[PDB]
Amino acid sequence: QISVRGLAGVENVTELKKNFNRHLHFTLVKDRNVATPRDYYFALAHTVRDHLVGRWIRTQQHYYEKDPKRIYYLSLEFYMGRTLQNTMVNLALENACDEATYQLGLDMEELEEIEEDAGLGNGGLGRLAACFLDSMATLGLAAYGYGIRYEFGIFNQKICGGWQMEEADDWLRYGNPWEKARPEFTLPVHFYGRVEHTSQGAKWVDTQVVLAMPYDTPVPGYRNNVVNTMRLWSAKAPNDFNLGYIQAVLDRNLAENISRVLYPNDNFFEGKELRLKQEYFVVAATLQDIIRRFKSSTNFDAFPDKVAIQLNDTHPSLAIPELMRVLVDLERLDWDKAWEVTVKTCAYTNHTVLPEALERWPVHLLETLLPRHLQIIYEINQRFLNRVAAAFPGDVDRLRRMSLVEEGAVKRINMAHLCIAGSHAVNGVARIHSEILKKTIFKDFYELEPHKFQNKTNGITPRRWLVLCNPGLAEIIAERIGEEYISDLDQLRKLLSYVDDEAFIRDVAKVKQENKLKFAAYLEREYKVHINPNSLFDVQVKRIHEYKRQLLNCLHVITLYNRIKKEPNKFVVPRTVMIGGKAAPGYHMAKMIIKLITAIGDVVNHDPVVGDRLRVIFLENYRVSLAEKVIPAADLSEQISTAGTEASGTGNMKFMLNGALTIGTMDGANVEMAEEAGEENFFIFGMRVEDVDRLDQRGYNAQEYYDRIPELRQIIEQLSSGFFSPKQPDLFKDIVNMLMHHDRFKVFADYEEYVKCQERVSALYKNPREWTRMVIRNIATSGKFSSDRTIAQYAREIWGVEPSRQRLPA
Ligand SMILES: *Cc1c(COP(=O)(O)O)cnc(C)c1O
Repeated sequence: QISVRGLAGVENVTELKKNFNRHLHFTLVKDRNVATPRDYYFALAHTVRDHLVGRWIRTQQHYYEKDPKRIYYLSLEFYMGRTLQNTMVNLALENACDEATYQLGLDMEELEEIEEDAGLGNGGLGRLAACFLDSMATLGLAAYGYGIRYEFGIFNQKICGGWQMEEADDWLRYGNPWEKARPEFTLPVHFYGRVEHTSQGAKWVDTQVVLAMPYDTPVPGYRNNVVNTMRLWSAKAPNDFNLGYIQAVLDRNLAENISRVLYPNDNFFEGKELRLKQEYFVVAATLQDIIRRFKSSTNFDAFPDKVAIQLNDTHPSLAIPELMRVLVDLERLDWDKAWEVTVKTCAYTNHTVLPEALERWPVHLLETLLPRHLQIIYEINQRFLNRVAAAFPGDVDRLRRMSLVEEGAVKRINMAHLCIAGSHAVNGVARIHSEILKKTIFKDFYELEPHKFQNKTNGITPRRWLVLCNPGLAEIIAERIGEEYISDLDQLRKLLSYVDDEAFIRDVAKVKQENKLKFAAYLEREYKVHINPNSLFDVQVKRIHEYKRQLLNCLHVITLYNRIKKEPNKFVVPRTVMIGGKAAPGYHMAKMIIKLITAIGDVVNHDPVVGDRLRVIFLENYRVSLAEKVIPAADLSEQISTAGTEASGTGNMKFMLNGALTIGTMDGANVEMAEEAGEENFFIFGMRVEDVDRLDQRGYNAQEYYDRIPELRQIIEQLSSGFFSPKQPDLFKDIVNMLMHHDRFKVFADYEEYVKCQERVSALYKNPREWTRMVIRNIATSGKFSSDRTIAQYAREIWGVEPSRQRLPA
């Protein structure tokens, strides 16, 4: 069909078809008379999977022979999404499989929709890890993703009566063809117990044991025959466990609950024991696995030369004291030597500055669950503060500010401080975020060790986020500049010379229109809700959170609605406002925001006077698979977090690469995106970080904005009076009260500039040709945001390894 999807060779299409039938028969035990679409999906999945194994085996054999430095990316989240299409794209099998299934009388797209999303992540943090794995494989790095195989990933979101309802994500229900259980590599993990101090060294004894069973998932690089591994641990109770008989067996559930479910919090720390167990479980199993692999390749001096451990935020921070524990207690290295190795091995990436998101574990929890680790942490702190005291003599406050131990109601361990002390590199995920780290939260640490601090702006993989979800766009681009850009996104700059090309302008616009038509259709297919494909698609999809300000978007929507009702026969650019995202189950305000959005839709979508001029739709169950559908269809990308709160954002990059213009604040990566494309080609508005600080010093008083802005006042009064909730007039009292008296995110402060900026957007949309030309200017300069660039920087500036675009013999 299309170029970038590879060749549909005669021999390969024939081979695919027979292997497809082979699996349908021998693997699924079905014939064409009783096979269902799901059976066909699995038959295709196994057929494609077969093509991975050969490459997987030799890639691993290759690393064993050459023994390069290994990169271990530790994360409690990996938001992988679907694997079938991504695998075909990276193996250049898409057209062949498309043809083969066509000849078998099947629609491959229909089959791809059957695959369950692997949702082992909450959002941006987990998705970044997924993009990173893809890029590390594409750049030929000997990298391993290590995490937890949650039985239940992020919950599926159902909207009932306008409210979010959660339901278990039983993603393993029908089985997972992409994972290979490796029970032979099961490792023991210890919990509780006590510390015994003997003649030579301390011993952690009387512990309760849980087994960690690994499951390996292949991670194919883009057309380079490299297939790396993502190893996820599953909790298994030992057999002598708790060994009435029946009860003892049933109580195994206790130990195995460790890998049962993903905590559904985004940018929010919940200090529960189960979560701490998950964090140690992944770290303990991973480190033993890492050391085992190393001992094959006694003098750990070379450990840092053969191993790099990247901590995805502080979630796996226990890797530092655990590594010390193993080196000191088990390998018997002197403290100083062990510490040197640990620091040179570990690197930490911070993904937030929000106080409620930082991990601060109660000492009493670590005391009971991990007694030896607590001792090691105290020793680390003791030695670290001695260093601080020597550098800043007499500065007693600095000592208490930098301590890993926070005093107060209950003593807590600041995991971020632990990570900085035990890592040779600490990085932010966007230039502005990394600067904020050095100027605020980690200022004291930056002053003590400036060399440790770096920036590594986030990125997204152009394979899944362009080629896979937007083949039409990838095609028209390849037509003009070739296919090299897929693994070298910077080449998109060449598209700048086509900004005045009438043919190109027309094609870019045509692809967008086709995507919108396809999405508009999907909305009626699976969700039954009519929308106008000619309207501007205004979308904000991301987790529901106060800092992301879906509420600001809501205020604008209501403003648009009120303006139409005031002057019905006045022309306005038609818009379809789409907002989607999940709210953490225990985040009340977030759940109220979802209700507000659907409530606004209830009024707006049924008002005769509005017609098809304005529609408000809440995209149910936003997840990776849905993102792949809506992003390519978007015209306007909403990235409106309060300046200084969105560490980076990555959804923003996805929209930019897919032909949507961006309306946003100078926050996170938005700053660099505007810088790359040019501010004239971006819709920037609102306070900058400095303005937010100025307002805080003075004191934020929402009442002021309410008193000076009639349109804003009207909206608040509509919310308070029950205009959007007739049966329950005071339904949104909490929202109004928050907005008026304790809005940490200054929604009102950016309201005027936001509405004004939105008017500029509507003005440009009225001129199809110029809107599209600006779009081309965005797509052409999105190259910097490829995770290949990000990973190349991590590789050279932190891990000390050189990326390679060399194909392996397949
Ligand atoms: C990319 C992505 C995110 C991150 O979006 P932001 O707007 O940066 O918060 C969250 N969820 C999903 C499913 C994603 O694909």
